[PDB]
Formats: sequence, C-alpha cells, structure tokens
Amino acid sequence: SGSALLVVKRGPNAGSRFLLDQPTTSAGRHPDSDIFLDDVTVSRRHAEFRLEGGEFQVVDVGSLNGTYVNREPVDSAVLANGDEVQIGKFRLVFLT
Amino acid sequence: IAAYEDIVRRARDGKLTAEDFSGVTISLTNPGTLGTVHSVPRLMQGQGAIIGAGAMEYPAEFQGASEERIADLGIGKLITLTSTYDHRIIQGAESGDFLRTIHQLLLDDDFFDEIFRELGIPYEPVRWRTDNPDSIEDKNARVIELIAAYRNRGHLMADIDPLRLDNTRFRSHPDLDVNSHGLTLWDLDREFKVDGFAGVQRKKLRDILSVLRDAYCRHVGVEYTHILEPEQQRWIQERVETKHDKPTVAEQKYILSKLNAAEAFETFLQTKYVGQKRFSLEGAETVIPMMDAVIDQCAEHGLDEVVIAMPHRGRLNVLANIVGKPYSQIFSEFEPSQAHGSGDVKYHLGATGTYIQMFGDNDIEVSLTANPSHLEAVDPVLEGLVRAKQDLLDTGEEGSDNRFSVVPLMLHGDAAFAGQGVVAETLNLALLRGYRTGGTIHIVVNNQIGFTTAPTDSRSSEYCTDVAKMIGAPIFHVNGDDPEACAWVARLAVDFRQAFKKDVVIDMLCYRRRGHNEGDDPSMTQPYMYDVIDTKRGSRKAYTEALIGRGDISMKEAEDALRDYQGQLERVFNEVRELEKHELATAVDKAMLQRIGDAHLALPEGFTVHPRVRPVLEKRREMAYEGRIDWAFAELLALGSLIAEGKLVRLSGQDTQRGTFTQRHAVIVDRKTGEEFTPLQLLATNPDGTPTGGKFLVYNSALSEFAAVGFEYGYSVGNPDAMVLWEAQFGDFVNGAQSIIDEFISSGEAKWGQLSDVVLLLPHGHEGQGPDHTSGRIERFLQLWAEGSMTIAMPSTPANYFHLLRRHGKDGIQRPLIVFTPKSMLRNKAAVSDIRDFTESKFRSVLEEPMYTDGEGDRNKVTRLLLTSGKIYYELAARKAKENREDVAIVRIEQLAPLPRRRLAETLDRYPNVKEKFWVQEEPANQGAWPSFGLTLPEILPDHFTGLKRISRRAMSAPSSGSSKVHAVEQQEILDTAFG
Amino acid sequence: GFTVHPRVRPVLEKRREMAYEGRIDWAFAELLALGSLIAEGKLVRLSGQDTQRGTFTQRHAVIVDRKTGEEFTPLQLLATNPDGTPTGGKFLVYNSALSEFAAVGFEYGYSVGNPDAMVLWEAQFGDFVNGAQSIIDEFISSGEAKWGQLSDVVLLLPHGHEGQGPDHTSGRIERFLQLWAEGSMTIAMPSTPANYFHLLRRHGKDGIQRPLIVFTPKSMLRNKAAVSDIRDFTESKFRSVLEEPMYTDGEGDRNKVTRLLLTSGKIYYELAARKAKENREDVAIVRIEQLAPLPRRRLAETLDRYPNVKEKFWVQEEPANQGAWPSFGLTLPEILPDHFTGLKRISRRAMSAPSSGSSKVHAVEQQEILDTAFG
Amino acid sequence: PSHLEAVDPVLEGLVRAKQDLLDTGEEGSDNRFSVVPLMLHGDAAFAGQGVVAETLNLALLRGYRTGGTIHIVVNNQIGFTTAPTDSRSSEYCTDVAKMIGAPIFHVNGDDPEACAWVARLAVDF
Amino acid sequence: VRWRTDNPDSIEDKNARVIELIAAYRNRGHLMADIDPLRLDNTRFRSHPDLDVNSHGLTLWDLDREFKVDGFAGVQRKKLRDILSVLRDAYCRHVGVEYTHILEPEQQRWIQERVETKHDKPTVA
Ligand SMILES: Cc1ncc(C[n+]2csc(CCOP(=O)(O)OP(=O)(O)O)c2C)c(N)n1
Ligand SMILES: Cc1ncc(C[n+]2csc(CCOP(=O)(O)OP(=O)(O)O)c2C)c(N)n1
Ligand SMILES: [Ca+2]
Ligand SMILES: [Ca+2]
Ligand SMILES: [Mg+2]
Ligand SMILES: [Mg+2]
Repeated sequence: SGSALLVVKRGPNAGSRFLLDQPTTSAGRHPDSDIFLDDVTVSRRHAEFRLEGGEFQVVDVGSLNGTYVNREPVDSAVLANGDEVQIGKFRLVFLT
Repeated sequence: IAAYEDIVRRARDGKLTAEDFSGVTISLTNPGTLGTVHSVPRLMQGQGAIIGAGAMEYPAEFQGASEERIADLGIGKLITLTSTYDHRIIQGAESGDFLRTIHQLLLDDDFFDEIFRELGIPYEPVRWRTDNPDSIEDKNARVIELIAAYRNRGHLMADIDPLRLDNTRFRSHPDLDVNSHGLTLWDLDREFKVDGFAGVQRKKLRDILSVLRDAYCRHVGVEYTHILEPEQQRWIQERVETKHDKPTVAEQKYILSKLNAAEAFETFLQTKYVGQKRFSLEGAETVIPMMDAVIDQCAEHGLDEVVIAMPHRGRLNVLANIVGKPYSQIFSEFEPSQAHGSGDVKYHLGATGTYIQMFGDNDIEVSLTANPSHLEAVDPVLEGLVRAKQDLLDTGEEGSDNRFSVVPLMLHGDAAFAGQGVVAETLNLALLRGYRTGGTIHIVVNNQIGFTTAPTDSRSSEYCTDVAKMIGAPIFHVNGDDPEACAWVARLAVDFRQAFKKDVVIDMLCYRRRGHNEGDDPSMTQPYMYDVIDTKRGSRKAYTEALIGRGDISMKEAEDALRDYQGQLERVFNEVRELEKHELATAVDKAMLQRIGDAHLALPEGFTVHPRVRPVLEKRREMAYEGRIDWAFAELLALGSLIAEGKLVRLSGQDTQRGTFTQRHAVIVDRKTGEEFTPLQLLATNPDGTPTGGKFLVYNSALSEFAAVGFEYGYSVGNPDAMVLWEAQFGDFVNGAQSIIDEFISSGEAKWGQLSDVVLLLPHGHEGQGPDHTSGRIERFLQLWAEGSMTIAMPSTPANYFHLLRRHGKDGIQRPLIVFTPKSMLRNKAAVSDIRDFTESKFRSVLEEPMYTDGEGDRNKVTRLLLTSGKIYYELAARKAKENREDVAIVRIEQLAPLPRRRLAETLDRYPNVKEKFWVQEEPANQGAWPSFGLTLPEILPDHFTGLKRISRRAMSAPSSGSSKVHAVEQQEILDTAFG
Repeated sequence: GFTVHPRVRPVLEKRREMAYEGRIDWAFAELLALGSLIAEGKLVRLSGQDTQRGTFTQRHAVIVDRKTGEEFTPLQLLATNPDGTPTGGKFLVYNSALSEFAAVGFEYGYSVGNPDAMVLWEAQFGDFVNGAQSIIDEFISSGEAKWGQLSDVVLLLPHGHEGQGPDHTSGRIERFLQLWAEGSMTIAMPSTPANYFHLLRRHGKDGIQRPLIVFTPKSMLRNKAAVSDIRDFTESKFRSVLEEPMYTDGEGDRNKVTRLLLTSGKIYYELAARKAKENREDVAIVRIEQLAPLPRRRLAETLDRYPNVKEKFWVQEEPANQGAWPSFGLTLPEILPDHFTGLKRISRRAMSAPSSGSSKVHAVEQQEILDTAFG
Repeated sequence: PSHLEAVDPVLEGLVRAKQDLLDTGEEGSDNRFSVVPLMLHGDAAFAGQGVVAETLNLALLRGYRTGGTIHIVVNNQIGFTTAPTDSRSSEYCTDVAKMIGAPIFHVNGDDPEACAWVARLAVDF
Repeated sequence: VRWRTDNPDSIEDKNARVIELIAAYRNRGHLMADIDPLRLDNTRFRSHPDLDVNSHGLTLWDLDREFKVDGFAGVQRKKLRDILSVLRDAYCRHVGVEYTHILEPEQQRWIQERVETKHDKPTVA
C-alpha cells in the first residue's frame, strides 16, 4: 500500500506481515529494533531496511550469520519484489 | 621467530627505531635469493663474522635432466654456505668448525625435534637417511603394508587429546614410522603401485604419507578395520582418505555463532546461580554445535525426529541452544552442599522443540527424554521410545516404508560408557527383530576424568568406547578443540547410520574445567591434568583466533562475532532479570470370543501344525463355544478383543512367543516349513475386510532384564495408546532390572510425570522349584507404592485376569499394572471360567466364595474368616469341601494396591457371626503381603481388621526353601493351621 | 620431600589434634577403626566409587603430591610396629569403575575367598545400590543360608535426608529390613563417630561371618555436634541402643520425661537442639543404632528407665511407606508389647520416590516433623 | 544362583582374594597370578547379559585385575525356545569380549582333539 | 577347484593380490570355517569373495608358482597351493581365529606362529 511489506516464510513466527515505510526500519535479536527477529543465530544488530525515495536497500550492520538476499550474502542490496532475505534461520519475502 | 617477525613486520611498515640498528654483533646475507650460487662478502667493522648463505638449488649440470631421473638416483638440492670472517680474532679452524657445526644441525634429528616441539607439531620430523638401494618392487610391498598399518592403528598416533598429556603415543609406533619400512626421504618423490589407496593406482610416497596423516593422524582417529562388513570399510575409506575440502567461511561462522551461545550460556549459569560448579560444560562447549550438525544432517536426510537422552551435565545448555526452548521456560522456579545433587528438577525433565535448517531447506523435530541421576539408565528407555514412534509412523521395522525416521541421539559420560553394564544390553537390542532402531548416534563426551576416579582405573581398554565394538560399530575418536572436525565427524556418522542402519560412536576428547563441587579443586587427585587445564583457552575463543590466523576471517568479521557474543550474553541475563521481577465396559459378547476361538483354527493353506500344539487349537475352539476357559486362553482373549477393537498390543518377554510354561502359543511354527502363524493378528481385520487399526507385536527378548524392562517402559511413554506387556521367565529374575522399577516405573509418573502404561506379567507361584523359581517378591512392590502411582494385582480366576487387562487397556489413565500370573495354576482344572464370566461380568477387586454368591450358601454359619490372594485359595476351598466346614469363609484380595477399601468394607459386613480373621499367604512372614497388610488393615478398616491373625510361612532370607520336600510340609502346615 | 596439597595439609594437622585432645569427627573415626585393625594384623580392603579421596572429601586414605604426583597412604604405616616388625596387616584402597553390579559382587567374592579380611564397599550415594540388587538379593542376604557362603562384607551407604533429590538422599533401608531373617545380616545406622568406630571393630573381630550394612551420613560428617571425646573411643563399647547425654553422664531427670522419642539417623541432633531451645525436660530421645537384629534386651532395660512416660513416638525423616516404620510399627508391639503397644509415628508422608525433588519442599517437611514431635 | 552370569564378578573377586593371600599376582613381590578363573557361560547369556561387560571391565584394573581369565562359552545355538538371532546383535555371542582385546577361538564341539589344543593354547596366552 | 584359464598377469601384479588374500584369510578365517557341528548354514562357505581365490585374479595354473609372501610360513617364498593349505588348516578348519582385532602387536605375532604351522597329530596315548 505505497510501501514494502516483508512476510516471513521460515521461522518460529512464520506467516507474519511487517511494513517497511520509514527511512530506517531496524531488524535484529534485540528489542531496540522495529522487527525483533528472535533466535540464537540472529545477532543483536543484523540489517536495516532503509528507504530512499522509491528504493529499499537491505543493508547488513555487523552480523555474524550475515544477511542473504536470494541465498546470496550481501552488504547492501536493492531488494526487489519476491526475494528470500535471510537473517540467521529466518527467511522473509519482499513485496511491493 | 617471534623476535624475527617483529623486526620484519616493523621494517615492512617503516616503524623501526634507531636502537634496532645499533648492536649487530654477527650478520647474515642471502645472495642466493637471486640464484647466485655463493658469494665472498665484505665484512664490516663491529662484527666478528658475516655469513653468506648461498643459493639453495640443484647444481648447474643437473639443471637439464628430468626430475624423475634425479630423485630415482638420489641427488638433492644444496646450499653453498659461506662464512667471510675477521682474521684479527677468528682463525680458519674456528670458522671451518663453525660451518661444520651448522651442517650438523641442518641434518640433525634433535634440531628438528626441538623445532617441531616449538611449532606445536606432534608428529615425527623427517630424518636425514641415505637412500635405500632396494628396487621399486621390493619397496612396493613395504608401502602397501604401511598403508594397511596406518588404517588399523592410525588412531593411536592421532592428535586427538587437546591437553597433550601423553606425548609418547606420537613416537611409540614403529608400524607407523616410515624409516622402519625400508624407506627414506629420497623415496618420497617416487611412484608406488598402491592398489586403490587414494583411488589412484600410482602415488608419490610424500602424497601417500600426507593422505594418511590428514585422514587417520589429524584430529580424527578412525577405527573401522574391526568391522566385518567389507563395503562399510570401503565406504569409510572413500570419505576419510579423500583430501577433505575446507569448510566455507559462512559454515565456519555458523559454528562460531553456535559456540558463542554455548560459551555465553555456561558463563551465565556459572554467574547467575551458585552450586553450578557441577554440570559445568566448560571445555566441552564443542558438543553443542556437534549435536547441531547431527540434527542439521538429519533434516537434510529427510528424517522426522531426533530423540535425545542425556545425563545431567550441561543439560540446560542443550534445552536452550539445541531443543529450542526459551530461557523463560527454563528458569521458572530455579534453585550449596559439598555433595552433588539434582538441583532444579529441569535437569531431569524432558521438553520438545523444533529445528530449522540454517542452510538446508527442511525442518525437523527435536525432543528430549526424562532420566534419573543413574548414569546410562535411560539408554534402553530412549531406544524403546524411538521404536514406539517409528512403529506409529508405518516406518522402520513395523512398516511398508522402512526408513527409520526417528534417530536416537544418545550422549554419555567418559567413564560411564566403559563402566555401566546396561551399555552392553542396550547395544544387543539395537538390531533385534522387534527391538531394532536401525542405528543410533552415540556421542560420548570424554572429559578424561570421572569426579576424582582416574580414567585409567575406570576401564580395562585403550578407549572407553571399546564396548561398542561388540556390534561392529565404527568409532571416531575426534578432538574436542577442533570444531570443524567435530562437525565433519558428526555429519559423517549420520551418513553411516542412514546407509547401513548401524550404531556409530563419536568419542569427543575434551577436558573438565572445574570440579563437581564448588569448593572442589580436583588438583588434589590429578595435579598434572588440572595443571594443563589451568593454562587452556576456551574452545570458542581459541577457534576465533584460529580463523583470524588462517585468514578465514578479518577484524571486521572478528567484531561481527564478538558483538554476537555480547548480544547473546546480555540477551539471557536481561531476560532472566526481567522474568524474576514478575514472580467403562470391561466385557465383550460371546460372538467376539467365538471369533478368537476360531482364529486358532484359521490356519493358512498348507500349514502343517506341530502335533503337540495341534490339539491346543481345537481345545480353544471348544472353550470359546462352551466354557471352562483356562488362564492361557483367557490371556489371549483379553488381548484379542483389544486388537479387534483397534488397539495396539505389544507383548514381548523371555520365551513369551511360545510361552515360558508352554501356555501362550501366540506364534505357532510349521513342522515341515518353519513358517510363523499368529492367530491374534487375524482379529486386526473385521469380517467385512476393513482393518480395525489394531496390531499384535509378539517377540522373544534377549537374555536381558535391565534393558528388556526399560525398552517396554519407553514404548508405553512413546505411545501411550498401546497395551505394552513384559513377561518375565520367572518373577524372581526381576531384581536385575530393579533400577527400571525403582527409578522409572514407580517414581516415573511422579518425579517428572512420565506416565507409564506398562503391564509387567511376573510368574509367581509357591511350588518349591527353588528360591529363584517361586516368589516374584510382592513385598517390595507394595513397599514402594504411593497413593495412585501403580496398580499391583494378583488374580485368581481366568475371568478376573481378562477383565483386569481389558480394564487397564481401556481406562485411559496411565498407570503401571504389575500382574502376578500363576505357574502351576495355568493347567489347574479348578482354575477355569464359564462364558457368563467373560460376558456378563466386570473386574472384581474383592472376591467371595462361589457358594455364598451364586450357590446356596449360609453367610451366618461363618465364624472363621480367611483372607487370601493367590492360587492358595483353591487348596483352602478343596480342604473346606472335604471337611464340610461351613463355618469358614474365604475372601480374596485381587487388587493388592490400592487396597479396595469400599469393596472390602461392604463385603466384610456380610458374614456377621465372624469372630476371627486370618491372612493366609504361602510367602514367608517378612515377605509377601503381610508386612504391609498387617500394619495397613487395622489402621484403615479397624472396625473389622483389628486383631487380625496371620497364617503364613516362617520368615526366611530367601523367597522359598531349596528342597522340594520341605515345601510340601510347609504348604500343608498352613492348610492345617487355617483349618483348626 | 612430599609436597602435600594445601587443601589437604590442615586436615593432616587437625587429625593430629583430634587424636591427642578429642572432638573426633566421623571422617577420622572411620580411619581410626580400620587403622587399629591394620596395626593388630588384619587385612582391610576398602574400595568404592571415589573412595580413595572420599565421595564428600572426607576419607583422604590416599593423598597425592602436588608437584610430583606420588601417592601416600597413612594407614599402611600402621602395618609396621614401632620396633620394625611387620604386623601382618595391610590396607587395600582403590577407586572402582562406574560399576554397581560387579563392584558389589567383587567385594562379596573377596570376603568368601578370604574370610579373615575386613572387606568394605562404599557407594557414592546409597540410592545407587539398586543397580546391584541381584548381588544383595541372591548372594549377600541369602548367601549365608541358601548354600552357606558366609559373607563378611561391610556395605557403607551414604544415607542422609538433605533434599539433594530422590537419588541423593535415602539408601532405602526399608528393603534391607524387609529381607532380613533371624541372624542373616546386621543392618546398622550409627549416630556418633565413637559408635561407628566400635561397630567396625566389633564386626572385624567378632569371628562370626555376617554382612554388616552400615549407613554412613553425608552432612553429619562435617557437623560440629557429631563429634566424640577420647573417653568414648577408649573407655567404651558398641551401643545398640543410645540414651541422651544428660540422663547418662550429666545431671538429667529421668522422671521428668512424659513424651518418649525413638530415632536412628542424624535427625537426633536436630531433635536434641530443639529440646535445648525450649528446655522441654519432659522429652527423652533414645536411638536404635542396630536396626536388625532389634536389640530386645538392650531396649527393654532402657525402656524401664523414664517411668513417667505416657506416649511413644518413632521419629524418622524417611517417608511413611519407606524407612524403618513399615517393619518397626509391626514388630515392636509384637516383640515388646509391655512398652511399644500403642506406638505413634512422627514421619514424612508416603511417596513412590525416596524424597522430594525441590530443595524448598524438603526444608518444610523436615521442620514439620520437628514441630510435630515437640507439640 | 539360577541368575545366569550373576556369579561372574563373584568368581573374579574370589580369585583375587586368594591371589592376595598367596603373596603373588598383583598384591605381592611375585606376579604369578597362581589362581586361574575358569568361567563357563550360556550361549545367549554372554551377549544377552549386562554384568558380562562390567565383569570384563574389572578383568584388568589396578586393584581388581586377575591377570587374565579363561572363558569357555558353551554355544548350544539355543536358549530355551529363543533363537540366537533374537538373542544377540552380533555374529558371535562372544563379540562382547572384544571390549578388552580378548582373542576369540571359535572351535567345533564335535572335534575333541581340536578343543583340547584350543583350550591348552588359551592357557599359554 | 574350478577350471579357470590362466591369468595372463605378471608375478609382480599377482603378488600384491596373494599378500592381500593372506591378510583376508586372517581377518575372517572364522567366517568360512567348519565350526558348526550341525552344518545348518551351508551358504557361509560360499558367501565370501574376500576368501575365494578366483576373485583375487588367480587360477589353478598359478597354484604351482612362487610368490614373495613376506613372512607367511616363515619362508619368504612359497607356492600358492602351499599358502592356501596353511590358511585352510590354520583358519578354515575347526578353529576360527579372531586375533587381528587385538591392538598389541607381539600378541598377533604370537598367535600367528601358534596357528600358521602344520601342528603335530596328537599321540595315540
Ligand atoms: C549409576 C551412578 N552411580 C554413581 C553416580 C555418582 N556419580 C556422579 S558423577 C560420577 C562420575 C562422573 O563420571 P562420568 O560419567 O564420566 O561424568 P563426567 O566426569 O563426564 O561429568 C559419579 C560416580 C551416578 N551419577 N550414577
Ligand atoms: C538371569 C536369568 N534370566 C532368566 C532365566 C531363565 N532361563 C532359564 S533357561 C534360559 C535360556 C538359556 O540360555 P543360555 O544361557 O544360552 O543357556 P545354555 O543352554 O546355552 O546354557 C532362560 C532365559 C535364567 N536362568 N537366568
Ligand atoms: Ca490405557
Ligand atoms: Ca570377622
Ligand atoms: Mg567422564
Ligand atoms: Mg540354553
């Protein structure tokens, strides 16, 4: 609805909708993150869903089990509709 | 070399000070860098001598010949070492001897021994040996033999001890020393016809030794030669001998993330609480990702569940980082003595969770099972639980798709594996017709100690796991410091288990960080061992440095891992600090009986039945259509009705298929062919062709007691909706499995809550066939009975036993029913039952005589009251019928525990002219039911049982008398005492 | 040049003080009973799970050098008389494997192969004995009877209600008493270090081959109250029945007693301190050290003292269906009815397990019995 | 008693008691081990029973060692009515002995000359 | 013996096969021995290619040829029919030997001498 919707496919909280509609949406294994993806694999600070105009770059921020966009480890990637973004054991899908 | 690399690192980055240059007393130059053979350098003032190291190469003449030509003759590279010296102090003899001394070192053995010690290399260095003048054919058989010797005992010369306590195991082997097999460093570059060594039919000697090193001498000891199956040995060589690929940096990072949560969990547990000096998984944190690897592999393999049975050590760590339980459900109600204990009950309880593959595409179930403080006691219980779940899924042994999707992950202590005897019984039942689990993954966590008992004094074998070689189980002794190795070993075990369906043992050699007591410094008993552990580094932090040192990760990746360590350490400390502030019809119609009575004669086309069994089938057809049903047929009718209803029945015991006393005949075998026939399986199919859903599982157990009872108990836990029955040969042999009764059956439904729906048939009967062939010791069962924990019962009539099994099988309430089946009374013509008993009746916990209930009997005439339970009633009733003693009534207490208070109070109010009460039992005075009844009855029902007399055998230390003549006199003494 | 571990060092000097002054704890009393037997000339074979150092850091029969790693046995020094002559005795102390069935079966076979030997087997905790239940049921209890293989074995079983779990508290006495016949075994539960000292010496020098099942305490080893003076070890004998110290040696009035308490384990020390707090001179506590055979004469004579007793109680920490009550509550009013008729029981509720899992539950249940026997 | 393999640890305790008495074997100046345990066993009782393993573990400990033991299993290929297939998960019942590196000689119980040689050779080992 | 037409391989090629076959007979000599007096499983004798000579690239023609068998019956050279006769009488007769699984080397050497020798027939007395 004008912004990106991340829907978790694999994880304890599978089948859940989250909205990325801010210039900075935080994700990690800590409550100080908008999308608190909790698990032992997930690190305290993992990735950000920054919004630059009409672009969503999911950027890694010092995580041990990296951030895989379409099973591909990236540091910064312009996430497109239908991508497998992986944070530890969690695997969510991007929607436009 | 540390001071050399400091001077090199600083010179390279222009950070050298002038205080470094001032002080050169002796210098060295290398003109041989540019290929210049030798130089005559100029010596500067302030230096006594300067050494000009030449070009280390083959001489000019040989430069044109082939390498194969040179190595075949024995020509080697050389360095032209020069020493341009000052004649004002140093003379030709001293400088000439100085260079000779250098040569002696560069070709010495102790020089390289010292260097290998300083570089952390445990293996024997190459020695300067002058070429073996033997032919390649002569040398070939030596190289072939050396390859076989490395496979058989390569594990002995392996660096699998993280503490490096025995440095001699790396030098005390001539069967692995190459110099002994007629070989030198010159033969290193020659080809040998190694028939299928690393797959290649030809290989250079230096390749052959390096393969064997990385395969059997690195951090993985391989013991597989003792296996009798050949393809299994071929299979392990195809994995072990291949130069294994280095794991990806992403794979390595998952290992370090799993080790970060494990080291932080034990950091929290050794801080937040006290008394946790015991159960401290410090040093063996590597076992957390090791199990994770097994389960990740299992999910990839397409498996359904991994059932974990483990001891108290590091159990909470597994519950959070392996099972998948949140820290909240772990420390809810958590709890400083010098002795170790159980602490919080969570160390016993078994919870379930789910595992999501980090890299794979599947999800698998991970459950944990309950166990007491008795080490390795849960071993047969876990294999029974895994089998219960497999059978349920129409997979494994009892299924169309024999996959064995339930995998037993069993962990053990180092001294507990060779020590306990249950370990052998459990391995024996790992591959039986009705007990197999299709392999089991065993991870022994060798901490190289057991409280204060040295491992040397706890086993009579090289390895603790040498017990596993009973069933040809491959053993992989892996070093608990190298995590990458532990994961490979663990994942390879899964492949073997899935390929051959055989148990696999992984010996994880680690160290125990602290003693079992908080104020215990076990350096009193093992000072040398704990002196090494004092200077050791954590298996997570050490692996972190190794990844940086090897160039696998950078300092940015070192920050990603260090932030994850604090991020997971704070995670549990703050979650706990926040959670702390917020604080039935038991009978069937006669047509059902007639279906079971006809199943005994529904023999397959051409089934030649044994002539001794042949009339038993016809007699059961007559019994189901007329009456006088003996105990033997009543037993099968109770289960036959439950199978036709749709319930699973698992009856298995020592010689239970035929029957201990030739009474069951659940499986009859053809005399000519040898085929098996089960009449109770015919009931699992309704007359209209539709399957009922029930099943009959009848097997013959090994000569085991501890594991036979522990397996059936585990089956009633894994599948509660199953009539699990275990029959002993004689009740007297149950003392072998006393740990299963004391710790799992009686206190199971209470200590943890593991509901036991097991039935334990124990042949009990006083006939005098010896102390070990008469009493199943009822006194002990009653002694450990609490309000509603078990149901001890002693039936007297076949009809009552029928209702007893049907009642226990359809009550819903999970409670262990200990039935005491008779021995002689099976073939007793008096111990029979009519059809109206099986059809128009229910279970009777209290039983009056037949004359007072159905016949014309006078209850007032009774003055003498007799209370009994076993077959002894039939002897007392016949004695009463001989003397026409109408003043004696006999009441039976069928359900011994719980005591039928209401059923007996109402029954005792009948027969009002009773002036004396007696408890008549064949068992001795200190044994039987009197020690409990004589103290319970006048306390619970004092209006009738006050002043109760006892007519029984004299108190003995054994259940009965040895001589058969003595038993006849003692049995008649009680019959005359109760009738006089 | 034997560098002793600094954690062991003061325990060596404390035993020098205890032997020359008094207040001898259970740990030293255990070694004094065997130390006298070795110096006399008898073979002593004490071996069990972690028995060399001691399950609860109490034995120290073998001490190891911190620098070298050499073993030192102080009880082997007694096998040589001061005049250089060997006594003929020997001390055999080993650490058994994680075995139960064979550990108990081996020591039993040793007492059959050599009757003139003090064979002792110590479990880690009494609760783990159920593994070797076949050795107890078939070889020890019915050995001296079924065939005649005389068993001179001593089975030390750490028994004590502290609440460290069901598998770390009760060594199940109820079963030993249940399989006891007239003169087949000798079940015993000592309360004082001096009594245990005479118990071992008596069993080691009686000649009569009879298995003595001793229930050593766990917490009461380091209990400051559970001590013994030199006068007890020198001028005294084994006591199967034990009165309070105020009625026997101190100024104590036997008539003042109206409430009679009968006990056996360490629970006596809690009942005596509770009595000293409330100055309840109407409560007497008698201990039954030898549980089987029951000391009929020693107890009848003692029961005649304290004549103003109007109530009798059996106070045990063990549950109702477990402990000594299932046997005592039915034997005592049948053997000594002139005193034990109408005997009341002050104990824990009947459980299927020997104790409760939570440590908090044990503290409440242990205080419930102390208030019941003092009200 | 009637419990199979139950006397296994009792015999090894009796042999050790006599060895220590004779001032030979483990406890003494000599190391003869003059007492030899001749233990006979049932075919399914060797693999089927757990005591068997605990007993083998004691066969060579610091204060338990008997300096070897001669074990003669009488594999009659049956146990009442249970087949050896349902009584053991190994080729031989004696595969339990492999725990301590014990040499196993599967000899035929019809050839007496062979049985004597096998028995005498075991004594030498 | 089966009628097989000569293996055209050299003696060096055939040697490593014969060396390996000796060790194969030592590892599982017991698996094809006549130790069952009732002869219930007749297939145990034929269900083993590691002991079948025809499988190791050998024929009845190679039976009379010499092979460099390193210390088999002491002799560094032996005819194939002599090698298979020592192994038959030593392992596949009525005494199955499991001695290869032992870790001590001198013990294996000890059993090798006492097993791989034409043992004297016992006296009539
Ligand atoms: C059956 C049994 N007997 C005795 C004990 C007492 N006990 C507790 S720890 C221990 C020794 C530890 O041995 P191991 O299994 O190697 O454990 P780890 O040293 O690895 O912790 C013993 C004897 C026990 N727990 N279980
Ligand atoms: C411990 C034990 N459990 C059960 C029995 C009952 N029982 C009597 S004979 C028999 C089978 C005999 O097996 P095995 O040891 O092979 O005897 P063998 O004929 O070889 O001597 C069994 C189970 C027993 N005697 N001992
Ligand atoms: Ca049920
Ligand atoms: Ca004596
Ligand atoms: Mg250990
Ligand atoms: Mg038999």
